[PDB]
Amino acid sequence: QTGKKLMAKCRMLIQENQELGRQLSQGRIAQLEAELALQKKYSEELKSSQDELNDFIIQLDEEVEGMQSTILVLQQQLKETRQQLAQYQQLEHHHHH
Amino acid sequence: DSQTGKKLMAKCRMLIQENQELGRQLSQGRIAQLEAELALQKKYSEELKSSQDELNDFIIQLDEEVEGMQSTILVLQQQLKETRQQLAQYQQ
Repeated sequence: QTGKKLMAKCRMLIQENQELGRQLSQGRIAQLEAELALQKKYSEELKSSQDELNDFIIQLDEEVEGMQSTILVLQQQLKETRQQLAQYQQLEHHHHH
Repeated sequence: DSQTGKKLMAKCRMLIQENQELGRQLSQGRIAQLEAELALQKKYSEELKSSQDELNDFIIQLDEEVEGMQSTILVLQQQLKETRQQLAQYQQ
């Protein structure tokens, strides 16, 4: 009798849809939870490697400044040594008629 | 000689490259993840719809059959009433 068989067919499809929809749902929750853990792990590694780079950038900044001062000090030392050398040469040349 | 600018410069370059390569690879992974999850979501959306349409098909058939059974009960109850009435007249 078709009332009975249609009732059975309906129940069987409802059970399939309901079991399916629970799987889609549990699958989405598991995926979200896995992405969350992985994104948190990444943010820890990001924060740490930025700190390490930022410390080396500070040192590099200090060193670029030191090098610039060294060039400045050397230039002035060279200027003063060159003018003394020149004066001695001018005195010698003059002293040789 | 221990901590020159050249050494620091190389160290900062090396660190920047590792950080950028990491951020890139992980960016690709996030995009691939979203692409796959979008694809699955659209696939299930379709399978869902066709399962729902199948169910609704039989639900409508079942609905008609419940209606037809209710009709049959009504007709049978009426026929039984009329037959018992005629019969009753012969029972005296």
